[PDB]
Amino acid sequence: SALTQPPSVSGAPGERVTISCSGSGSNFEYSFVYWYQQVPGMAPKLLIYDNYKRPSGVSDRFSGSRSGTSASLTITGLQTEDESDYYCQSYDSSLTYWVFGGGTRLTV
Amino acid sequence: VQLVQSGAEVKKPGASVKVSCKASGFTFGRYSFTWVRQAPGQGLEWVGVIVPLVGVTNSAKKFQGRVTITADTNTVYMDLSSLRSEDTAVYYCARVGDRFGSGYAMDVWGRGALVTV
Amino acid sequence: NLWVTVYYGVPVWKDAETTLFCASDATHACVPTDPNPQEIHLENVTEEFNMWKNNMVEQMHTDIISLWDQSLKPCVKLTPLCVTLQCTNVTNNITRGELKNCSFNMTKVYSLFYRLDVVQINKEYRLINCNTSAITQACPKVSFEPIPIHYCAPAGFAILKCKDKKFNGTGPCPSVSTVQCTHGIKPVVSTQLLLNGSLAEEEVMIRSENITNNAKNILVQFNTPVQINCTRPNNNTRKSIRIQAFYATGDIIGDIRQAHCNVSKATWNETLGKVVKQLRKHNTIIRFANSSGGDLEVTTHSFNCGGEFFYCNTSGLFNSTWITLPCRIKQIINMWQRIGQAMYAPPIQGVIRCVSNITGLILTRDTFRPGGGDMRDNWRSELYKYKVVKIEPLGVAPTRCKRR
Amino acid sequence: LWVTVYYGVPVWKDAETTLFCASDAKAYETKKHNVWHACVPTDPNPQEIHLENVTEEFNMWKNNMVEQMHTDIISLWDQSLKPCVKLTPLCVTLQCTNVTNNITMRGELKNCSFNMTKVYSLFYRLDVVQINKEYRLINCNTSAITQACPKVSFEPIPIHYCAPAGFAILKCKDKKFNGTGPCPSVSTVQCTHGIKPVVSTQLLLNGSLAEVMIRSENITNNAKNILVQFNTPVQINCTRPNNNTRKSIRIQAFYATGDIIGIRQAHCNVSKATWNETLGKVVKQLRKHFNTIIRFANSSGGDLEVTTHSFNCGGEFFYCNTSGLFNSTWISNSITLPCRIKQIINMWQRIGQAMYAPPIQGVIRCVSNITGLILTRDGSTTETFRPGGGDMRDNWRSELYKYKVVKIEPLGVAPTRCKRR
Amino acid sequence: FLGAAGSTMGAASMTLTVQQHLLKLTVWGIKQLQARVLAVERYLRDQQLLGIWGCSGKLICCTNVPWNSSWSNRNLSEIWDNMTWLQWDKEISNYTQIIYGLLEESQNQQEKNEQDL
Amino acid sequence: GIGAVFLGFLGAAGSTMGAASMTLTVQARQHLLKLTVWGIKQLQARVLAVERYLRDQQLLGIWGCSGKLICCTNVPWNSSWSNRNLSEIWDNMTWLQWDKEISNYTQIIYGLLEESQNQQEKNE
Amino acid sequence: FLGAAGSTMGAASMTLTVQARNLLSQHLLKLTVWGIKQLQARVLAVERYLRDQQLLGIWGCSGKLICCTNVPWNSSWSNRNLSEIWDNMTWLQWDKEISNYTQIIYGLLEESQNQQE
Ligand SMILES: *[C@@H]1O[C@H](CO)[C@@H](O[C@@H]2O[C@H](CO)[C@@H](O[C@@H]3O[C@H](CO)[C@@H](O)[C@H](O)[C@@H]3O)[C@H](O)[C@H]2NC(C)=O)[C@H](O)[C@H]1NC(C)=O
Ligand SMILES: *[C@@H]1O[C@H](CO)[C@@H](O[C@@H]2O[C@H](CO)[C@@H](O[C@@H]3O[C@H](CO)[C@@H](O)[C@H](O)[C@@H]3O)[C@H](O)[C@H]2NC(C)=O)[C@H](O)[C@H]1NC(C)=O
Ligand SMILES: *[C@@H]1O[C@H](CO)[C@@H](O[C@@H]2O[C@H](CO)[C@@H](O[C@@H]3O[C@H](CO)[C@@H](O)[C@H](O)[C@@H]3O)[C@H](O)[C@H]2NC(C)=O)[C@H](O)[C@H]1NC(C)=O
Ligand SMILES: *[C@@H]1O[C@H](CO)[C@@H](O[C@@H]2O[C@H](CO)[C@@H](O)[C@H](O)[C@H]2NC(C)=O)[C@H](O)[C@H]1NC(C)=O
Ligand SMILES: *[C@@H]1O[C@H](CO)[C@@H](O)[C@H](O)[C@H]1NC(C)=O
Ligand SMILES: *[C@@H]1O[C@H](CO)[C@@H](O)[C@H](O)[C@H]1NC(C)=O
Ligand SMILES: *[C@@H]1O[C@H](CO)[C@@H](O)[C@H](O)[C@H]1NC(C)=O
Repeated sequence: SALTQPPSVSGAPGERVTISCSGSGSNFEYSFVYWYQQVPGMAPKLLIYDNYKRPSGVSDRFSGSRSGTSASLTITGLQTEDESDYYCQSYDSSLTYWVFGGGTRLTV
Repeated sequence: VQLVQSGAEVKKPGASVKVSCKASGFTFGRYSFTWVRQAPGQGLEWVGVIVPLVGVTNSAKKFQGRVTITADTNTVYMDLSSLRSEDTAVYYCARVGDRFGSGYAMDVWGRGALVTV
Repeated sequence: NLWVTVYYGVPVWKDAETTLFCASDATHACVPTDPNPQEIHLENVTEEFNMWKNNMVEQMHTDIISLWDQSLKPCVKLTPLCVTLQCTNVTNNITRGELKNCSFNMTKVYSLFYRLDVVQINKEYRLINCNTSAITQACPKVSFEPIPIHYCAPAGFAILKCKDKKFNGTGPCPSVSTVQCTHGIKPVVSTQLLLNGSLAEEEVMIRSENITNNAKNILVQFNTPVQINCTRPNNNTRKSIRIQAFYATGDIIGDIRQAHCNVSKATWNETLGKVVKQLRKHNTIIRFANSSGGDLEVTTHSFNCGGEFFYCNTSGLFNSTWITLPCRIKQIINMWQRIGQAMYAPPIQGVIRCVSNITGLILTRDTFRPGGGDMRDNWRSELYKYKVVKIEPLGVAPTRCKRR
Repeated sequence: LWVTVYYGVPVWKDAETTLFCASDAKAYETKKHNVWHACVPTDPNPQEIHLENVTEEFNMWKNNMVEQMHTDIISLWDQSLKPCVKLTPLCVTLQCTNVTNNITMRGELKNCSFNMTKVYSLFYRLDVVQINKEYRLINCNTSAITQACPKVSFEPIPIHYCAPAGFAILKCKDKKFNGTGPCPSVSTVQCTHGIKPVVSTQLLLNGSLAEVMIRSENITNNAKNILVQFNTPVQINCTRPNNNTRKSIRIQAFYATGDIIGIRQAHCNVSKATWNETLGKVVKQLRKHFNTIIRFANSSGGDLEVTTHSFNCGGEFFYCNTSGLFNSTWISNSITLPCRIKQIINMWQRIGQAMYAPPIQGVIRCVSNITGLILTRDGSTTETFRPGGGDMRDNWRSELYKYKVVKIEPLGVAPTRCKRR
Repeated sequence: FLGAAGSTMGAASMTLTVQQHLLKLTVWGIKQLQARVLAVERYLRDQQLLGIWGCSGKLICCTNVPWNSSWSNRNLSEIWDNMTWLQWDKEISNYTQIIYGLLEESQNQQEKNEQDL
Repeated sequence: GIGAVFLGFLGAAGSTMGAASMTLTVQARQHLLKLTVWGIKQLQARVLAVERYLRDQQLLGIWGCSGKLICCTNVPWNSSWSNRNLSEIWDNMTWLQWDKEISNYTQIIYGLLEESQNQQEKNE
Repeated sequence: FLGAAGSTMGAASMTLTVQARNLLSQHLLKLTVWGIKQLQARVLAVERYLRDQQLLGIWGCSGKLICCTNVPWNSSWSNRNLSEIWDNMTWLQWDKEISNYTQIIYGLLEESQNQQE
């Protein structure tokens, strides 16, 4: 499969930003989408697994959402810390292949 | 627990790269390991996956037979052959799934080893 | 002055982790049930009774995964089946062109495979994942029927149990009693619909980690049983293929349809009204969508029954904004959301019809859409009122005494 | 001053307590028929608490585990013969014939035929005696023979030994320890190592491995048997190259040996070089107690359980020469052994009582470890060490040479400079 | 002893001083037997503990080590009178090891003074 | 379990009697059917050990020691039993050495303890 | 175990220890059920003994056989000559003479130890 992200979305602090996760393929109706954050130059961390859940040590501000074939990662209470890149992937359970999104840069 | 990882290297076109990830603090048990890489200034692109329990391997299918991932019992080894200029990137490895083998979200990440050609 | 005095004989306790039994009435590590379980009620007692940080659920999930894998390793590994599979579509009857008659050059035999166990390749086609998955088949002797399994405590551990039918998950409930042997628990794998389980009597009961969060699921047992009359209307045939003889499907008997389910429309709509009455407790309208996507196992109501693996999307139901479902089945399956290992589910001849229960529901806010996808949540309903406890008869307290 | 009591100080006193068997989970699970009774599995938690500045006078020729653990085998083995069927009416005037379809054997087998209530059977020259073509079993009348059930087998199963609470086992770990006298390293363990109920004469098959050690109640005495444990094992493979045919006769059901499929005598083999090397190590260790002249002569004589090398191999009991391994003379500066097969055997030198080995089908092959030797000093030219053995006790003493059972009395007294009120 | 749970320590102190069908029977007979033994053994370990403190099965014992205010303390009356004390341990729970040390030290010094005198 | 306690009392055998003293206070702190049978012998041994610990406790009970470990009693130690000074008797000997010399007089000492306690309570 | 049961009270006072240490006093299933009865018996002996021991424990004895107290005997529980008590008043009949007062004695003993504490 394949999926495409908008290359950059920006906003002022305190806003509610929504980074889209398009590129939805025919099989993308299945194949859970996750969400990864990386501080540029650092090891990417996990944010959301199985389209809405949140690990224990991850800020409650982030949240997940699935909309039809597309997906969306919702942020509230934007801070200066959110200056990083967010990549979304999907586990194509048919051919057993993770496919990663292009890359979104959230700029304050 | 953490994924201790090898240091940087400098390889030539068509050379052989073999990076390492040692399971620090836990055994293989039922977890599965994936290898992802990042071209500097580009988004992550998948490379491979291994399941030490049953020896299952895979790839991104644009590494057609170039990549093999091995599990030794303690560490995991993935090798590159027939390098080109597009294969320079930081090659992360990560742990897939919690105990019980469930899940597919790779969350524990090694610091990231760099190979350049 | 205020001097300490030890008070042996104290009736205090401090809950702790432990290993528990696997007592049933009929799965080899089991022991038979206790004759006369004693439920000693306790008067005027309260304690912070939790059900989401419970330590028995994670024990129970570890047990089921083991019990699953223990009775599955010795079988005809489907590794020989890893070869190009010749196949053709079936038009003997259409009343739905999913099935495909596949022929294989074998140490030349034919078989029928569903579309969900054949992958698109690039004409002639191949199974979903065998070159990159160690498939396995199930012994015909074993039955996937859900056998009740009690959990009893070992020596020294006293299992408490909450009784207040108005029990909001966590939080105290001053009705606890020592229930050394637990009540019947049925390990049944299901998604979006807890088939068999308990039901609140007073009214629909809503319990979750923390409602305000939209990440944590919604686990609900409402009041009373709704049935789900659902069948497999296909007289299918099993004929052995010796390779160590994995089962397949040679052909079917005449008519073909889809595994329709029945839900008793009036009852289901009635129950949700009580449900939405409680959902509004914590004026804005409450609308049930039918999930979003991600995996048949999750998107649909992937419920085992009759020794077969059903995957049936609730798109039919949960379509209300304030029956009959085309429930396809898949041959191959990877249980427990696993990576790698996958089963085969050998076929069973004839038809199979089965109906028990829809006692519980799993919802995920955005209450709205349903999806559970994590069989750990299923067992957190049956074990909602049991926390193993280790008794500690010592005690210390200050007193106006001086000893010597 | 006065005396004070201290409940808990370590104290020992040699005593005899009834121990209990110990086994393993998977090992117990693998118990088809009764190849050998349910036994307690022991948790693999070897305490092995190594004591420091400790010394207890071990002993092996007055140990009470040997007399104990040997008795356990007798009672267990008696139960192995209880549920099976007596062969009391089986013997009758036979019509055996020296039929030799093939010759390796040399006419050892006989085509016996009995007018049962008229079927033929095969029996070696050992299990049948001529009478006056009329013959009969060696001892049926004026005797008692009970055939083992065909389902059961006779393969050894490892057994651990654990004492009850209040009794602790002292295990000697010194590398150089002839059996008697003090042992420096005295490790206290509750459950001993994997004792093996190996049933064998002078050649100790597949037991614990030792330098080669020489152990004797009294060397000056010729009477006591000399145990020698090998440091390095010597492989022994021994085969029965004949496919046995088992015919069931409804008399209860006797199991006669039918005609063999296609006839080669059973035979054992030993690597001559490795045997020669080990024997030199033996003779070099013997000379420590003695330059001198050492000669080996084969078993002098006696019963068929001692004159030869008796051992068990896959539910079949073999009697083989050892003249091919004990014929040498040594100064300061592969081998094949002919065998015989017996089905009526009276192990443990019991009169009247004996068991009939049920036939085992096919060619029988087994491999084991030659780890121990039993030698008998003859009665000042040279000291010829003939192979003796005999008494079944010794084969236990090669394993239980390093264990004793002691009673602990935590109570104790001492004259301390202290007084009560 | 378990029935008395849910009462104040003034109330608890007084109450303290007074204080195949065959196959089912044979297996759960052992477990009932198994529990009985762990009742006795757990009792002895406590008796051993009360031994070194200077009580040895006196139930309502006493000791000559004061109750420092560093431990969770209030007016003694309320602790006796109205506070259910199954929850009292939850107050003194992370302090329960060091206090035993003071109980341990108190007897050792007490006997040493007795030994000298 | 009590089973490990006994050879726990045996953990430090070669140590000095003084050394054992403090360590003593530190020391004061069809597969179903086959599973049924093993349950007996595993349980049967343990309850037997309990009787062993009670019997010693009861024996300690008759003497003026209740249930304490490092007990003392006011019965004089006559020089007839192993006349030797108190200095060395606690450092350069071992318990195994000590009782072996005493093992000729264990019973008389125990008997000597019985009336020593006995007279104390009557005229108390 | 009883020994000289009907002997003089003085006689029993000497032999209270009772010689010291002597004072304590299908096939698979058929063999198993016999074991349960055996083990159930032995533990029943121990449980009864400890309860008696603890019963002494509440009093100022804790397992000292003969044990003086601080409770003065009231001259109302059918008292007679002190000599006759240890001359002909045998133990068994001495029980029947007391009978009801044992509960009084048990209650009386309890408070004296506590007020001591
Ligand atoms: C149940 O879920 C709700 C929401 O999902 C949780 O409430 C959230 O609690 C956090 C922590 O207090 C709040 O974050 C805070 O926001 C303030 C904004 O001024 C900021 O100053 C703090 O530093 C912190 O970031 C969050 O706003 C709040 N959200 C809501 C809707 O109340 C609640 O804690 C959860 N309960 C449990 C037991 O997990
Ligand atoms: C090991 O065995 C040897 C014999 O092979 C034992 O030596 C024997 O010791 C006994 C005494 O215990 C001797 O009996 C006495 O001999 C003297 C003359 O030496 C005689 O005057 C007495 O009337 C009595 O017969 C015996 O002769 C002697 N034999 C030899 C050949 O030395 C040795 O004591 C044994 N040691 C062990 C480990 O027990
Ligand atoms: C042990 O070694 C000895 C010699 O080192 C072997 O002695 C041989 O024993 C056989 C027994 O069958 C003798 O054969 C018989 O001899 C008698 C003599 O009259 C004869 O009447 C019989 O018909 C039969 O031939 C053989 O002669 C003898 N060797 C010599 C040189 O005389 C012995 O076999 C070895 N094995 C055992 C188990 O003893
Ligand atoms: C045990 O072995 C010995 C020799 O290894 C056998 O004795 C031989 O017997 C024959 C019979 O006449 C003699 O001709 C040989 O000379 C003997 N051997 C030697 C070396 O002298 C003996 O037969 C074997 N045992 C049995 C039971 O057969
Ligand atoms: C199986 O996978 C291996 C390794 O990627 C590949 O070389 C081979 O072509 C595959 N075979 C099939 C039948 O897909
Ligand atoms: C819900 O219903 C829609 C059709 O309205 C269907 O396409 C979808 O697969 C169903 N399930 C999910 C997970 O949305
Ligand atoms: C007993 O058997 C022997 C042969 O072993 C035979 O000679 C004898 O006549 C039989 N009868 C007796 C005496 O029991």
